[PDB]
Amino acid sequence: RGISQAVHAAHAEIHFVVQFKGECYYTNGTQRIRLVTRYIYNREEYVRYDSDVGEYRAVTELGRPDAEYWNSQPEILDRTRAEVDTACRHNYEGPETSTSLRRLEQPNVAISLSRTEALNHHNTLVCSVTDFYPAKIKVRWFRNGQEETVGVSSTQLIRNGDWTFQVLVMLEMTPHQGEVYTCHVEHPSLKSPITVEWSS
Amino acid sequence: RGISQAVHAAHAEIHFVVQFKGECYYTNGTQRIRLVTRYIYNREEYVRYDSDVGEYRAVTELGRPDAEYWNSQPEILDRTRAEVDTACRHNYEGPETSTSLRRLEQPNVAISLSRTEALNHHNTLVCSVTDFYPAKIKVRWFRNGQEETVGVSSTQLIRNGDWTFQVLVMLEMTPHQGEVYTCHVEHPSLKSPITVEWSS
Amino acid sequence: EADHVGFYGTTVYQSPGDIGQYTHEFDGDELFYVDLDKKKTVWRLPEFGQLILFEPQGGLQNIAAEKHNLGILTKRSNFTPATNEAPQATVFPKSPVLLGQPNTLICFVDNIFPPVINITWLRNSKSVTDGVYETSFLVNRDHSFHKLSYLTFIPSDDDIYDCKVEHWGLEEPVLKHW
Amino acid sequence: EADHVGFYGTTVYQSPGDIGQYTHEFDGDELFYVDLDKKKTVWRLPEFGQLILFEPQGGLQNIAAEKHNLGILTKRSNFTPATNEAPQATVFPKSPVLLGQPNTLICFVDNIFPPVINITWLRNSKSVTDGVYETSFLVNRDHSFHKLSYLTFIPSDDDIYDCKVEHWGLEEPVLKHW
Ligand SMILES: *[C@@H]1O[C@H](CO)[C@@H](O)[C@H](O)[C@H]1NC(C)=O
Ligand SMILES: *[C@@H]1O[C@H](CO)[C@@H](O)[C@H](O)[C@H]1NC(C)=O
Repeated sequence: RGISQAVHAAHAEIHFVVQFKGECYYTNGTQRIRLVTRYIYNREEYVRYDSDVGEYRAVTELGRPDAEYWNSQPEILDRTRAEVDTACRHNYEGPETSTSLRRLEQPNVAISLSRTEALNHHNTLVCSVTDFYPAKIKVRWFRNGQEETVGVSSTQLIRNGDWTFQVLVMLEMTPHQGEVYTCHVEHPSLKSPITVEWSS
Repeated sequence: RGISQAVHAAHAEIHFVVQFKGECYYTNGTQRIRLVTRYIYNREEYVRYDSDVGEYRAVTELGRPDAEYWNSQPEILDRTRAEVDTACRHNYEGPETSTSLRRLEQPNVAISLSRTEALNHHNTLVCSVTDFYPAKIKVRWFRNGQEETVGVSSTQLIRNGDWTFQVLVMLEMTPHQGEVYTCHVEHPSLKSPITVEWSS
Repeated sequence: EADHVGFYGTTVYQSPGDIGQYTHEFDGDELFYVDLDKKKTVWRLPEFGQLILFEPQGGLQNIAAEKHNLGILTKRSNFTPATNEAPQATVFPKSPVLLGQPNTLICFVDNIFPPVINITWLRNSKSVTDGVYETSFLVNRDHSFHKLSYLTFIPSDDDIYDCKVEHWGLEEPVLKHW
Repeated sequence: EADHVGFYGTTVYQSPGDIGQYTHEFDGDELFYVDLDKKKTVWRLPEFGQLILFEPQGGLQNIAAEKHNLGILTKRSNFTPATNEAPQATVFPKSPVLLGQPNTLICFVDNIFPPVINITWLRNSKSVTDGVYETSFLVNRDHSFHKLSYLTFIPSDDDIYDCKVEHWGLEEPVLKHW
């Protein structure tokens, strides 16, 4: 469980770019594992191997030869087939479980006021939940205990690139009183929901 | 409890517009009642009577005379003072309670797909909760049971003008599977939460 | 409960034309208006006019009080008139638009000063009237007004619509298409 | 659990220049890349490189397999070359911008084909480098790539920034200001 396996790129029979993509799709953990390898010439995928299909298939004319060849080379076709177990099943249950899957990053809740306005009609409160991993997170805006859903707007997920995401949730308010605005956040890395408060 | 009272507009001492505004602000029902009357000439408020202040006060020069006069006319100043009870306390506890406050309009949940796209990057589901009164409503987007908060965006409240509101909540999704998208709605007029379903 | 604000006694009056209005609202919704030229209370929600009563005289008094006050203020101001504002409209369905499904289209005109407006609907570019309804001049904090109109329709056909907004602090009527 | 997709074996190779790359990612995040000219595995998360091992040879084999395949495909295609695409960048803080508070600024360049880019930061309009970091060419479904850069800064001063994006399916470098 400490060795990360790759997906072997086959050899064809004897500004230019090529790409080889080893891709493994895990449905409900390792319950359903799917292997897809793609050979690209510039931006055109020409041949592909899919677990679901079991063999190499040409995606375009440029791939017709590699498919007919590799499928006939027992060593190749049979090495690729088992690659779903050798590399995926292995990499998932092994490496990934002791690393990516165990990573938990507690987000950082902060309510700020739109850089300079709460003007031109209806004040906008912004909650900034940043630096969390993994992506499953639940962020809700509350008003004095009551959950606020109207006037609320959330951005899509922002992938920072360093194994951390962030998300901003806006709330346009027409306020009043000793009101409290609680930004409820719920992340798997947290024991109990972190919350930030703000008042009129 | 079946007679609606008005706020009496005073008489000054002997394209042009004037407006007289009788306004009553109820904090937690009739716990704290506040009376504000305003006399407007075109778009300029010139005089005002406020419960909190207890007497007429000129807002602009045009109001200096009416304030000094009305405040000195015992009949006027004392009729206005009690107007918070005669008209507001009365109108709230009486008319309004058997009419506006008892009105309950069950909303109409409907998920549609953006008129023609789910294109140009990330499909957008729209939930349309319309024709409800009163305005307090809780509308949440769900994914297979899990409450979806990210990628969600709600409009502000839309006042139809016929004593009914509406609200649309968007969700930009990058979908997969036997996923269910449940639009949870919670309105005071409802016994138990109405819900609409949609699946991939 | 929650915040509630009643608007009880609201009166408007304009000089050339002796045009006036009187209304009552609750939480921004029009309870009723009093037909002045015919001296009767018109409830927006009829069911409401059957459980609560408002004698028109009340409204009528305030209108008189304002007629009175206008003449006095106009003088006091050394006759300064109203400066004109340009309204902004918005057209939108009251319900989910379904092909062949009857709906009501709404036009939201705001920033209306003075309470003088001709908001007009047309697929054509010439009117069509049935289901055409209007609210009274609803009051705005800034002492401007806003009015809403409706149109009762079923969506496939001639499908171009327009809300024409004529107001002189304004020029093209405001053709707001939908 | 949830959907998870591993990217294991990803190899890129370009002809004039014998420029290639090899990486591994999980759920869109770069696990590591293998330094080819010096034959060593560079983990983006060091802590990760201390609990799991990936022999470079593996990566090295695929690079060779692709060098091989390129020469064969290029011929097969009767030498059709890569058509150029114009990248779009986006600059944004990794954290809440606080006056005087150290932060890292991120530039998100997408639609990168080929994996050839010079993305460059400057307040000036001449470079400044410390905290300047870059990710490998991250793979896109459409077989285009995307790269991110960072800048480590504290916000009051000289405060104008710019991410300069030089790529020949492109012209002004792309000065994306923040
Ligand atoms: C796969 O999903 C099923 C149903 O959700 C669950 O019972 C099972 O434990 C899951 N397997 C893993 C490894 O999580
Ligand atoms: C006023 O508010 C208090 C506290 O919320 C509550 O106890 C009381 O019953 C309220 N009054 C009414 C009429 O709702």
